[PDB]
Amino acid sequence: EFNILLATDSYKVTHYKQYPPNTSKVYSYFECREKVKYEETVFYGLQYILNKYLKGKVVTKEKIQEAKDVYKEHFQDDVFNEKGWNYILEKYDGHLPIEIKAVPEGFVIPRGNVLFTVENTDPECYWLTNWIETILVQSWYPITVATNSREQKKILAKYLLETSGNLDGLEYKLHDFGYRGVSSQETAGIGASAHLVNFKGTDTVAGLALIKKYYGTKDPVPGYSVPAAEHSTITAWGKDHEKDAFEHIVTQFSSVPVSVVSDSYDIYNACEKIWGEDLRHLIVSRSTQAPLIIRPDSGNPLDTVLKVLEILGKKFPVTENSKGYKLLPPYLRVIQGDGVDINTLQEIVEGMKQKMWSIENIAFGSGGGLLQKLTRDLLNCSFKCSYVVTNGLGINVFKDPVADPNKRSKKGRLSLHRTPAGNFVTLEEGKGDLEEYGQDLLHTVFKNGKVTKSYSFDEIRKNAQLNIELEAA
Amino acid sequence: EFNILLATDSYKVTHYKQYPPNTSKVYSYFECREKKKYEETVFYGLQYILNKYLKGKVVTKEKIQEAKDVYKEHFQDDVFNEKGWNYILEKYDGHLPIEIKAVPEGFVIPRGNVLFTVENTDPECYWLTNWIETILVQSWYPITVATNSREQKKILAKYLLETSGNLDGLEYKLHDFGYRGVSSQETAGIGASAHLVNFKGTDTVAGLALIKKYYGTKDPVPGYSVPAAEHSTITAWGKDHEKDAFEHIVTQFSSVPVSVVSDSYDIYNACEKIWGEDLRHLIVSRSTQAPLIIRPDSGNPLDTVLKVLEILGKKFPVTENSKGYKLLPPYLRVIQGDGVDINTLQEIVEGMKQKMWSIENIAFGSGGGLLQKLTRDLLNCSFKCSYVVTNGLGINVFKDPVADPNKRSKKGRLSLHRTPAGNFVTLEEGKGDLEEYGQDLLHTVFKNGKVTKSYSFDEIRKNAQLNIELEA
Ligand SMILES: O=C(NCc1ccc(S(=O)(=O)c2cc(F)cc(F)c2)cc1)c1ccc2n(cc[n+]2[C@@H]2O[C@H](COP(=O)(O)O)[C@@H](O)[C@H]2O)c1
Ligand SMILES: O=C(NCc1ccc(S(=O)(=O)c2cc(F)cc(F)c2)cc1)c1ccc2n(cc[n+]2[C@@H]2O[C@H](COP(=O)(O)O)[C@@H](O)[C@H]2O)c1
Repeated sequence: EFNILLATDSYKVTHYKQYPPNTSKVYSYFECREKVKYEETVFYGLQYILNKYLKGKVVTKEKIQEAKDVYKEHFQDDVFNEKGWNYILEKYDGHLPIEIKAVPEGFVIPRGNVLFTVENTDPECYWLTNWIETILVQSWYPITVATNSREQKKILAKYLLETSGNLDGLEYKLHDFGYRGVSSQETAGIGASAHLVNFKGTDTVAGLALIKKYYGTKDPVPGYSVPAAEHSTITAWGKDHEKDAFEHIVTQFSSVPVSVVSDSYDIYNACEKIWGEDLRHLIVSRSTQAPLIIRPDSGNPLDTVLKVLEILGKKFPVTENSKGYKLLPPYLRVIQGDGVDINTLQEIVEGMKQKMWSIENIAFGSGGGLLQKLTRDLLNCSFKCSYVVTNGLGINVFKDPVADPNKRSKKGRLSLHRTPAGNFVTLEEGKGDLEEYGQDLLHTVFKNGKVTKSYSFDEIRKNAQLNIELEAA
Repeated sequence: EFNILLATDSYKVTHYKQYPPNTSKVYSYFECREKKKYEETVFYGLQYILNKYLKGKVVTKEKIQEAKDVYKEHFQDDVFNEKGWNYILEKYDGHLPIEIKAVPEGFVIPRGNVLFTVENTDPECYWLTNWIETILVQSWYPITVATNSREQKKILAKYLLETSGNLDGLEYKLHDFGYRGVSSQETAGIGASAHLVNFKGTDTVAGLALIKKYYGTKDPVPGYSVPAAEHSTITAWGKDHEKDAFEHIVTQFSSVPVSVVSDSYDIYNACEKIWGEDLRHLIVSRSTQAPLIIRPDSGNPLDTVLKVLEILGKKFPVTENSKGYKLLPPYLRVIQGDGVDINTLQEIVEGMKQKMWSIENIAFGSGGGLLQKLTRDLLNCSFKCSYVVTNGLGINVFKDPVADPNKRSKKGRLSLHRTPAGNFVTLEEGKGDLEEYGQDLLHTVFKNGKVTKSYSFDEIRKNAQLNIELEA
């Protein structure tokens, strides 16, 4: 079972002895520190953490003894604060005397603003604020996934709108393929859930259950998929029977959408001779609601897509849409599910545009690019102390490294407000109390072991919408 | 609870309908595919997955119904294979009719070799082999962490030996700082455990319980740490009182090693004036078993390390070792715990050598670089079907994309052998049965819901040792 006493960086076990004597308050905040890309971030994921790890009775006698025994060997010494944790158990029935204020999940906030704050509600538990820094900082991941996913939606929206004149099917244009390419099962659920803030297509099943448990949707599920082959279901038929494989598969799924990887041996042959000639009759007979979706999976992502499109364009009846862009017949589509990240996604859609192909024709699948190739330094997600009370006196604290002004932290009690022009501003040094910027936009989401405010997955999605989607009014 | 029926890529739910009819076996393998540097990989992590996710009764009535309900909505259709899963429940009491063979954990294997294979043991469960591809492929992570950590140990070993003449304290030269920088709690435990295959220093506590539960060590714990400050424990004293913070901290931990971040306001002032003059008397009196370990945390990693060393070298008595490199007094050391990955680690030690500073002086902490900034395509960890039996006839199968020969897969039944020169070779097309190449190095680790062979963390560490360590 999880033990919050064992869920922090080792050195933090020793920090209680390091604060100035008579410290009664430690106050800390989390921001996506400012540095041309990623100017605004989607705040998402804290609610998961609060519910799974921080709420209720997270301290027991058994957990204290367990931590005590581990740390004695781990430090080769008795530095573990047994007394502090026993106080929490006895005084608060194992509930954390902590208050956390945060912006609503789904909110899109410019870099450099306070996103959440943490402070102890009991003087005895001054040391507790930064004990849970490590676990709270992991919110960087759902935040970064949601933001990076949304940034890709922006690109897709722009090119779909330009090449087709609408945003139909936008929420199915970037599909989650990252299940095998992430570092764990838990990461898979968290990351997939973060992607679903922006899209509805996912193969990472783990995301569904997490959303249902911690967030909730009106609909039965937040994400969807359709049948598709893998290399094993093609190659198993033997190299000489790839056509037999294709025919069986499209026949088994004749009335629903089906995607078929076509690069096991020769993508260009499979498109031109097998799909385009041998099995063409089984494709042109398919309903608009059940297209064949051809998936290339190798080579240069842009070059392969362009060639595949030129091939299908010569074997199938291509139309020209109202914007002048070429469109495959509605029973035929393409998905590129290899080598896709935010950079290559941009290169492909731009390349398609230059060759007069509508983005209607294509969908994208992304795995490691979507869920694994992200770090905490992408958005500079950072947790710092800004305010302490020692000897009854409030002190505004901060770091300001001489060789890196970018690592400067904010001072004093923080608050988030609207500016007269409708933008966000973070106020420091308790200045929010002056009431010149209206009310603090942060909400208390956690206090004394209880989750005091939460958001449905439907509300989060609403909060995270694009302006171009909002401009459908 | 965890549901194996819900722990696969969505489209795999539909694969049981796509295999050739009359298919009784699907046989797949895992490799770190060679690319036209990481020429060898540490195999570690499978045993965790086997025990946590695959063993025992992993199928129940409720789990089948739950998946049926989820997939009906997820697909807007009834594609879920309720029959197949029910068969496993009734015939084998929810145990997976699967056999997995694997190279022993800790083993260091060149790229392009089979590391494990998976196959079904019951004809009806042909579809099951690749159902569990997704969960098994995630072993790429501890493999890649263990491998990348080991390569960094090679670099540290090389420079430590060259500048000091020995490898003393090597296993404490790269400390795990990655807990806050990883994507989740589970990843934290997995990654920290992989790093501990090569080193003994970690602040990612989660790794310790994972090792104890799934692997085991003779010693109480596999990893260690010492007291250290963070920015909050310094800054809380107020800007004008950094010295008070430093003094109080080194005094609290006078008898044990202590590390103190010194760049809150001005790293160069702190070393030359505060540590180097104001509090110098509290440093020079410390035991060799309890040094102060100064930590910079900003600026160019190499440039700051060099300047700090240059500062400390002129405020403290520096000796010159037998190899000619400069050495701080035993009560004073440095740890660089910011901006460290395998690339910058190389640049830092090389830079130190240029300036005649021994690697004895320095330790490294690595966080995101150690545990997060890694991907599956670093080693090209891949899982492919190589052999099936249809109509009673086994056929060798494989992919070979025209535009990327690097993605070509291996054919037929595989085995791993020692070459006459003592290296490694993977035999394809069942050629291992000819027995010209000694015994298959893969062992059955999993069969029919049971873990059949396990390894202690001690064995794994022994297996993954450096050659240069074996040379001593
Ligand atoms: O097809 C796959 N799923 C089914 C599927 C079919 C079509 C669409 S659609 O056209 O969006 C669409 C959606 C819709 F809701 C409704 C619709 F009508 C259509 C969505 C989904 C499928 C395919 C492949 C796949 N995978 C999961 C991992 N993989 C491979 O594994 C590797 C992982 O990637 P990385 O190496 O980068 O980490 C990579 O090679 C990658 O190809 C899944
Ligand atoms: O000191 C820290 N721990 C205690 C400690 C003290 C000394 C040594 S030693 O000299 O190896 C040594 C070892 C030994 F076994 C025995 C000995 F005698 C000596 C090891 C360990 C410490 C410090 C910092 C720290 N952290 C955990 C995250 N962090 C920060 O958080 C951030 C995470 O990094 P990324 O952004 O790259 O992801 C980064 O700013 C990073 O500095 C931990």
